[PDB]
Amino acid sequence: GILYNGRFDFSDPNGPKCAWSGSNVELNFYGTEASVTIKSGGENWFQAIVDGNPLPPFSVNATTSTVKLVSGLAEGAHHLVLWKRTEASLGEVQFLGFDFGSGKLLAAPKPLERKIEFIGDSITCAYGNEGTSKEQSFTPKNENSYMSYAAITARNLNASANMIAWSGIGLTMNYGGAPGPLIMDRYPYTLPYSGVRWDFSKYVPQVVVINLGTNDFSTSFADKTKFVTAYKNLISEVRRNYPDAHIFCCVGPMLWGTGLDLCRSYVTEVVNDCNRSGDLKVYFVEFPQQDGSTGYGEDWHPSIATHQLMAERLTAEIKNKLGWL
Ligand SMILES: OC[C@H]1O[C@@H](O[C@H]2[C@H](O)[C@@H](O)[C@H](O[C@H]3[C@H](O)[C@@H](O)[C@H](O[C@H]4[C@H](O)[C@@H](O)[C@H](O[C@H]5[C@H](O)[C@@H](O)[C@H](O)O[C@@H]5CO)O[C@@H]4CO)O[C@@H]3CO)O[C@@H]2CO)[C@H](O)[C@@H](O)[C@@H]1O
Repeated sequence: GILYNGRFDFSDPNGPKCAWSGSNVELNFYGTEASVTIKSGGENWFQAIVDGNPLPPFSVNATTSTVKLVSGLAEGAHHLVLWKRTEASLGEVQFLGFDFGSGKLLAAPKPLERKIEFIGDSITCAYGNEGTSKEQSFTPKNENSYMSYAAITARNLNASANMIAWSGIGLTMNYGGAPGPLIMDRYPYTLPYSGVRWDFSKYVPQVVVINLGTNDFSTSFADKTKFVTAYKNLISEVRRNYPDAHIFCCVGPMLWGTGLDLCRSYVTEVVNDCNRSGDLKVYFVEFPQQDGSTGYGEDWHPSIATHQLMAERLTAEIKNKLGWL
């Protein structure tokens, strides 16, 4: 009856729980209106997309609330997507039930056959993408993962996407060397704060996109051996979960100067080594450095325009390798 698109935990009979950016619930209903009850651990933001039209977003902040998603529609069958805009670090969310007024739930859409997993950091979270000032610091309201390069690429390809991304995370270090779990430590989890492990058999993508290393080179440059080994470890893990996946290793568009040259050198070394070792389904993609001609979001993170450029590039790369025309 309902599609739960993402890494969801179903252990609580009161309602499915999720954390990662871009987690979304998708359903068909008959009627004129729809409501949902949401519990949120922090300041999470959502958007309802109803018959293909995105509605003004709303937050549910460290509380449980019943929210009217849409109303006053022509009575009939409608398609609804409820999208978690904000990232896992802003808290787990539990969906406690829908209400359709005098209407009803209808058969759910067929799940998409094409599947992508994205693994990344602030760029894939779409940190700050609805801010237009690079001087402004992070606000949850301005983080719109629906307009991340990852979400846009998935819609371009008629694919579902799981967005396994955490702002500031790296392969060898987090932003500014702040201590914390690194990507390989969070990657195994459905709910990374509470230790609920993800069962990798539940979602086997044909494509994995990795965009990591910005935090490894934006302040103090990571050690080459350490970084290359860490990146290889991650690819090994992805390959062990998904023997048949095409893996796209991506650099850009936030790195600049020497940090960008070193990151490019190290990641292309990783890809070339995987290829020589016999894995021909590991590829490299570079998003050209943002130069200001497409503006900036909060803390210099990519604008929606820059996300759109990335999505055009990445869509064409995946179409090429997969034949996903
Ligand atoms: O609060 C939520 C979340 O925060 C995480 O930490 C955030 C941190 O709070 C931010 O301050 C930080 O922002 C920095 C970016 O990561 C970093 O990439 C960016 O670096 C700039 C650089 O400052 C700037 O000089 C550079 O300019 C270049 C131009 O882009 C080029 O065109 C030109 O040729 O060259 C110049 C430089 O010569 O641009 C780059 C980016 O392109 O600076 C930001 C700070 O100013 O981001 C962190 C990670 O998201 C924290 O980790 C979380 O735990 C926390 O929840």
